[PDB]
Amino acid sequence: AIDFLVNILELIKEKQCNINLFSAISLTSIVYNNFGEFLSNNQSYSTNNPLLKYHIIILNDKNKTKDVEEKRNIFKREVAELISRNFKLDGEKVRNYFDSLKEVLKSLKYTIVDVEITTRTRALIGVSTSLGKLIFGSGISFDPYMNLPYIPASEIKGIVRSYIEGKLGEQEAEEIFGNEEREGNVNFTDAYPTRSKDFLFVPDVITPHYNGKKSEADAEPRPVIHLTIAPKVTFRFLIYYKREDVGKPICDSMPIILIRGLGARSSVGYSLFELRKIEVIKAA
Amino acid sequence: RIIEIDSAKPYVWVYVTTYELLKKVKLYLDSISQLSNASFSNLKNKIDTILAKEGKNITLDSDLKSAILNEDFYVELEALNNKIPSIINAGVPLLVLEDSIGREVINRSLIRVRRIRIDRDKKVVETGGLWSEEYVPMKTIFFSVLLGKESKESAIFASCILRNLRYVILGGKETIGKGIVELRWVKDVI
Amino acid sequence: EELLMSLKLKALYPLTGGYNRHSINPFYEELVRPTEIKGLWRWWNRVLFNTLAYSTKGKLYTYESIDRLFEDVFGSENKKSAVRLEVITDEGNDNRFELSYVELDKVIDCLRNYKRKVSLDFIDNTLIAEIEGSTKIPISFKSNLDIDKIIKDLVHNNKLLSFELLGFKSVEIDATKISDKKILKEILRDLITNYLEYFNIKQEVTFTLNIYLDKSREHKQNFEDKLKFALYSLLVFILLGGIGRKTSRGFGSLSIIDVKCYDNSICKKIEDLAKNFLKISSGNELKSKIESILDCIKNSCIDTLYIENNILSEIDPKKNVVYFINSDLFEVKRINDKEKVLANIYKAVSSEGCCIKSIITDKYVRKSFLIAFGGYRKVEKDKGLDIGFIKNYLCETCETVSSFNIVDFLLSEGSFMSDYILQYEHRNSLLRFKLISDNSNNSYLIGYILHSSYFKKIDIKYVRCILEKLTYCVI
Amino acid sequence: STQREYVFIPITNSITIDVKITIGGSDHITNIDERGIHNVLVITGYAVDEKNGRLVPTLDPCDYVKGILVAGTPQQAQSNDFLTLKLPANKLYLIRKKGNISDDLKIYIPYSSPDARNSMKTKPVSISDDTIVNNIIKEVFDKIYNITQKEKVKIEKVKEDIKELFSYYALEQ
Amino acid sequence: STQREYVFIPITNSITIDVKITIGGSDHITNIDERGIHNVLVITGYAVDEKNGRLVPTLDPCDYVKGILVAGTPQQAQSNDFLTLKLPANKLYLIRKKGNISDDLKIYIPYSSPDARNSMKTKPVSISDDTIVNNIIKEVFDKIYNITQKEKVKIEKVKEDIKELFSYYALEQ
Amino acid sequence: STQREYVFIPITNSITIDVKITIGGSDHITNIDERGIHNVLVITGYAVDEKNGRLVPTLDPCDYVKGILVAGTPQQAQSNDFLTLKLPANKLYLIRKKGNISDDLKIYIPYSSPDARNSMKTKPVSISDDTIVNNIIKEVFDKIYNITQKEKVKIEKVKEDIKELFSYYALEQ
Amino acid sequence: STQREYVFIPITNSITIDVKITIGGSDHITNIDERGIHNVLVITGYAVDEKNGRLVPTLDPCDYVKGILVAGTPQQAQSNDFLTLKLPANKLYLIRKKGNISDDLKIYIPYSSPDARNSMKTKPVSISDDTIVNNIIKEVFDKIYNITQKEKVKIEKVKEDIKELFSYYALEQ
Amino acid sequence: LYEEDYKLALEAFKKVFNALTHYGAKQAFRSRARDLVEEIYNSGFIPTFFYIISKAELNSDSLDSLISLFSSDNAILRGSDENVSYSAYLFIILYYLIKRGIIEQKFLIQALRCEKTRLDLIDKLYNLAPIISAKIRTYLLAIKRLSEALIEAR
Amino acid sequence: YEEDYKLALEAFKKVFNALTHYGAKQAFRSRARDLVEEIYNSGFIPTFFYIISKAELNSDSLDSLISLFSSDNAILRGSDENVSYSAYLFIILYYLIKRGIIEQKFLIQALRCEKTRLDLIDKLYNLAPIISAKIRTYLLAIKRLSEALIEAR
Repeated sequence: AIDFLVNILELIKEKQCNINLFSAISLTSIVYNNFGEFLSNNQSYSTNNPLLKYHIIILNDKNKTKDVEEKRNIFKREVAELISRNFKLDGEKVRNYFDSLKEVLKSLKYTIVDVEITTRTRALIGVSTSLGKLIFGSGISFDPYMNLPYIPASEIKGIVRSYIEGKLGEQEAEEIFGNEEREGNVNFTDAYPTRSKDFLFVPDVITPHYNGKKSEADAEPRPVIHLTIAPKVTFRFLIYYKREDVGKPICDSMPIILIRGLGARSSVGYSLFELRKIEVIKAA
Repeated sequence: RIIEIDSAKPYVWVYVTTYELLKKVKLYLDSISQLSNASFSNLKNKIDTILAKEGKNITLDSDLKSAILNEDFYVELEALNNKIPSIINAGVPLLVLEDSIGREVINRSLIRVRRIRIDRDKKVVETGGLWSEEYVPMKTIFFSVLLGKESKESAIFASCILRNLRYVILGGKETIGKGIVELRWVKDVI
Repeated sequence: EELLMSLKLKALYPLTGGYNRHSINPFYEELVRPTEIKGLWRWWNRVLFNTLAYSTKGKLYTYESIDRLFEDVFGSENKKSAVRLEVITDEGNDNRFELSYVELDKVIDCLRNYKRKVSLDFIDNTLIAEIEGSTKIPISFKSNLDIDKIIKDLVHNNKLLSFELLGFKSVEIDATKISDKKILKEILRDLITNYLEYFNIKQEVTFTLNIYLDKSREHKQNFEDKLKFALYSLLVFILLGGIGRKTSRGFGSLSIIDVKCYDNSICKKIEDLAKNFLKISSGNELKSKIESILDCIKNSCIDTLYIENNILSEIDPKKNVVYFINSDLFEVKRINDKEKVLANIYKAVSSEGCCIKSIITDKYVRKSFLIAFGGYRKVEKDKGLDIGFIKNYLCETCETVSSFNIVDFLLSEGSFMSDYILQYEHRNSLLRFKLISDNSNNSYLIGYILHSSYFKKIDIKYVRCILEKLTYCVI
Repeated sequence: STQREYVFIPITNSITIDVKITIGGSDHITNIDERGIHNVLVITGYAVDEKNGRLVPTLDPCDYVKGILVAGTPQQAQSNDFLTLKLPANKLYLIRKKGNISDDLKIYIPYSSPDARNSMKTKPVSISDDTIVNNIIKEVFDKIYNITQKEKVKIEKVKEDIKELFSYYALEQ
Repeated sequence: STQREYVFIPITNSITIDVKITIGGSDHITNIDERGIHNVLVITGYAVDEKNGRLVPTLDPCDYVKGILVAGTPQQAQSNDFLTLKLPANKLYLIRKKGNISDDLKIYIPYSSPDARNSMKTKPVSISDDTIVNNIIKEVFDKIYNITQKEKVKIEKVKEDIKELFSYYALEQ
Repeated sequence: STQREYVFIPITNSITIDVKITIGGSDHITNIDERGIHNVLVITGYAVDEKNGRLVPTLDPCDYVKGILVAGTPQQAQSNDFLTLKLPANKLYLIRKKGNISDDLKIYIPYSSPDARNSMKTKPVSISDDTIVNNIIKEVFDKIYNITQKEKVKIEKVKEDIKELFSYYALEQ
Repeated sequence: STQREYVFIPITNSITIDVKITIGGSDHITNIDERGIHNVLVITGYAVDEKNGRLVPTLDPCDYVKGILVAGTPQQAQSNDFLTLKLPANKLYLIRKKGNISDDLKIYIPYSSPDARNSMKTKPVSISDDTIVNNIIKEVFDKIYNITQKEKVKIEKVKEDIKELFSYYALEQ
Repeated sequence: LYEEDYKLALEAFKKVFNALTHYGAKQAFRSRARDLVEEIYNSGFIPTFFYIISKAELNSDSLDSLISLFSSDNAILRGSDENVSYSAYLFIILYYLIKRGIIEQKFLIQALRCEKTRLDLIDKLYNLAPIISAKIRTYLLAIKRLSEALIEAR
Repeated sequence: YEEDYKLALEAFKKVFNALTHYGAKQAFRSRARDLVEEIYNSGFIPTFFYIISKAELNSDSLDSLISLFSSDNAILRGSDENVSYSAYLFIILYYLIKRGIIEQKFLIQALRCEKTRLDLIDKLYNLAPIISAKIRTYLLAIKRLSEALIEAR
């Protein structure tokens, strides 16, 4: 129904941790991409939608097309700030999930290594994923059932494995993580955010001027508003294994791999983390 | 994934079924009640209490009237007073949909996590090293039957093994944390 | 994989930008962006490389070919960067912008049932929300940040700041149709946030720019040479540019507070060159240091090795435009007070400025000079001043008095470069002002003019002391 | 110059007379500013000896001792016990970084020769039982950081991480 | 009993004369059997002092040194510098373990005081320049393992994993 | 330039003193790696001439000889009973081969004149009566291969290998 | 302006003295640098005339004559028999392309009359005969690209290039 | 008269491929083909559909070349590479909706230019949601194959 | 009496010689072992789209193919994957030229001009139910030959 559309922003503003952010962003992308038409007296004639402010504001009296373009850029920035402010973190479901999972794995006689890691700068994980991809052009690796961004276990294991290669040779790398003729001795889980000081997502921008440009006559900025993960957001994840002599490298690698990036565009200091905690719970 | 309004409790996701899946579960139960001295009349009675409504979307435990499922499908529900509480323990609602609308919902209700492989030399993604995978969301419920033939070992099995069997690892991607599963034994769930 | 070299740096009146185009937003403050440092380092690297390749082979290369050439240190979509930037600000903790309360609802009454523009002005130490429909009300707020009453009048006096502030200063409300106090209140609340955030200008930002080098990129073909040139260019960037907005007008001007090299075999020839700036007694000393570091590359540095590779591509002088440094233009002075200098840059670079008005007369050349050296300028084909005069002075042929002649500027046959010099809105300024400081209070002023490929045998002799007189007047 | 003393944070009480400088200068790496602690430091491959606590060296990458960094010389009892070293301020794995680095520091860590007499196996330790947390908040976090009770009433805010942050390893034989 | 000693493998080799024992028993920990060098030890938080080579205690976990274990007693003038531990072969951060160990042993590692009057600026070092590879093959891997060049010709295995496994961090100054 | 000489294996010692250079270079093609002989060459169309045993050149593709390929130079006084070839490591018919060759190799084979009087009727010969390979190992796999009496007592593996892998075709006169 | 000339490359080496303009202009379309020939032209439908090979137009899309396109004009004593045309450099079949083209060009195609007096039935033939590739890298490559045997020396690649790239359908009638 | 998803994909790709004169526009449409199908799964069909209609920037004159593409095989999509690639993929999808009779060409065109009908189109799309997503990803997979085949990797 | 095994032998001679690098041979062997089951389950037209999409049909590779139809001295050049997929495409087209399913002049004239590879695929589409029945044994033969004459990675 068009009513869910015209009320999705009120919904975001009023539920804020209990909407499905994935579907919410995907449905407000329809509003974003039909802006010029949702404004032609299709405000639902209510006074709660954030769309009503774009009927008062006059940005270009002379041409209504440029007018709507500017209003739409304002709307994009406004949506990013809306998601950032309203959608915040409750890590209680995540703490319950990880604790129950630790119990399950202890039953299965695994050697568990609970790891928490606080993001030091604004992070960017899964920037080519699909969350906002239809509004911002960027994404965030995001669980639509935990309703929370996360770090894929494949990605953590990949960074750890490349570090162990660089440090100990691909032979021992494969000896820990397996090759196409063996299997990995160490298992990883996704990393979900358990606690944050404040805002979960925060807006940012990138503005390529001379990327893909021949000369200074090509130069024109192209701003890209997008959402990133706020700093001081803690991500918990586990590592479990059976083979005991797999503990040494892993718990040795973890403190270091975090200093360097753990996400996207870390060559400009974005996705840096800090080892907040480790708990090895050996199987006896 | 659901976007509901006009409803008191807020839900980020809901359980979804079709009548085709329920018919298949009922068929399983009927078959194995004929072929064995077993009859799970409680489960069967709940299932066909639901199946009575076949032909219209319903909600077992909620006040959902409208909703958008998987941001694509706008369904109008209408409740039923059955409230299967032991399979859906956490008070999540449970929508049972017309089989033509519910196929789409169920099929876009999976997760396609797209992975890559990094070229360690240049540290960019290898050429041709990029793929997708479907996972089924966590907390998904599958129904299955374990049958046994009269033997001395089958008793020992059904009494000791199948009573201490609670968690297993199903499928692949075990080292991504992608296999863990809990078995429920309707013998003590319904 | 290994910390290459640290840098303690200092930036004065940085005008960094974020998504809201300000250094502070309701979520964080970011006075220095490592992405901007990376992009500006790349820009300066390309400028420096063209300076090199032109001071030997007289050639110029497209930015694509150069970026493809250096993509072993700077990375591209085919390779991850070999250098990793990490900016660390001291006392750069988690602050943000909170606007605790704004006493609206009286500005709203004079708004309803009308279509009124609402300008704001912040002078008088209080915020007064003017209304185009001839009404003025003062607003009372209490915000997170405290505008220090020096920044206020700084913005008031600096005619450049007060201009780019026009875009954060007003809205045009239309309350004729249904217009309730809540959405009007939110409109004006966000207007007030936008205005107030413009004043997060903190002079003297200090930060540590660490740089890590991935040792995995061993000597592939010419890695040590490319990397040493990149570090040369990073130093030249710290010594000729700033970060943020209006760097070509003094703001963001960087300065070296300390330098520490950790891989001697690489940065040993740059750590000394940087110590060569931790103390500067007089101006000509600094000018000498600058010319030393600049020439040190053109002949003294490694060689013309990869300039003889088949990865580069000559520019088309009529469809491409690049810049490159010209050592002949490096005017230096001494400041003794920075804000006044930043304020007078306007008189320097404005067509009716009483520091270039008195260096250029008959005014057409004046326009011409700016339109060739002072970035983009809105020209009008409506009142004769465009007719011929600028059109004749930028023309490469057709007369011999204009000390500047654009390569492909034709009379009435304007094909590309006319549509770029007079129509392209995002054209940098070739005439740039930087404010340097040693660890004492010796504040100088590098003036310089970047050399552009779209000039046809510029008269270096003329501007060399036109630029000198300009530096004279602003100081 | 600038020298630092590594006051590890165990649940032992044998750390009373452990500094020859209370503050002395105006530069502590570990801080508290209305949010919690900062620049907590971790040294891997070391297990304390809480029975007269000293950093004993094991070669295990999975040990770790976490503590605070203060400035000064050891006691007037030194030159045989502490493993002093001069590090270029980038060899420091500082948890909860807030500031910058002096680019070189002198660190003293209360070190004990391993005493190769027994299999030096170890065991992890978490700081619980707020009683010991309470007494250490007086022992160190009022004796070093007298900034407590001057502004900081949110000691329970700090006590929270004290009960959480300073896990470590000890031989416990 | 059973006691080992860790001879480290950095690119500069004063490695000949360091220990008195060269037998220990019929076995050592590090081996070379038909698959390459096995049971190599990795020691983090340390760096080498190649100028009269020894290990240096550091705090940066990003540093490490890798070398082999042969049974010896170092030049019997110690209990002063050369460290000695007794670890139960589980905290041993070993690599390529093929056969388990007595789990109660004594490691002797060439140690040195930090010499804290200058910074510790380390640097990662790998191995190349096959003269270096070969002179190591002949300078130690025969000093213990007469098995080379007489019992086997597989040396390409050791010729490749020397450049693979053994990478370390040095003081270089 | 690495130069290799082929040496056959008959049931009778026509190989007493024929080669005089054993190692010369750095490696060996014909190996013994936990599995017996390796990189054995088979030359097709060249029978054996046991009486002054050399590879009489027949024109029968069904005749073949297998043998060792040692790194050495024959007698330094050849060109009277030898054929010589330089081959790019791919023309070579290696069986049970292990390590790639360096794409450049001169081969010296025992050659004999065709002697176009006695009709070439060659028959297959299969090595047996392990006393035969008993003399072989001491005359071949011990003179050129000190890997025995140093590495293994598992001579029986390569012994049954010689019995099994090595037949040939002999001119029977 | 810019005008080029097409050159057959069959085994019938009529390429010795058959065209006049060596280079004249700045570029032949065919280029060679360390990566074989580039931008080879293909003409389909036609056939070669092995006795002084000239393109007899068969009307069979299966018949093709691959050749090279160099700068010039034919022998200055022709063009009553040759074919010449002006097509915009995007309307011509170009293989192994290296760069872009001048977007128009005149091309002189060696074209015999169809000799339509006795039937034309083609037989496809490749390149073979190392003598022939050698004489072709002599005749046509060395004058047109003197770079052959001075700077680009790896005529290994450019010879196998013509051994695999250039084929054609020949009349053989 | 019923064409299968591969035959329909081939018939659509024919017209698009012809209408893209510049080769940069082709090479951009190839990447559109490769990524928009996974996005259509991940975000649903209606969100991505309007994503495409906006990234096309129909320009009210390029809309007319698109409109003619249904009728005249002498049409030519004009505009920037990124705009023309998206308007080509929009033609792809509109063609599936029309040739399958899911929606009418008249309604699609009116909703595409006139803005009052754009929202009626949103409604009509939500009604027909299970009709579309059932068998469209096969058509778009065929299109992705044909694109990666007949167009060169940039 | 089975002449599809004969035709398969000829095609395998051609491709086995037209691949220089051994990795290209091994990649072809894998394509052979997999695409036959694919063409059985999913059908001919889906599998054909798959192959031709992973083949990189530029005018260079297509030239190497068009020559391979007659050369005996042609070479398939490119990456192991591209050349394996193009070799299998040649396998299939070679079956179609023989057995008169597609006129060889048409196949060549279409492989040359890009404006006609679409018409090639249209004809392939019209014929698909015939091809999918006939080519089964040919492809099983090619599978057996591949897993016999080539080794594994």
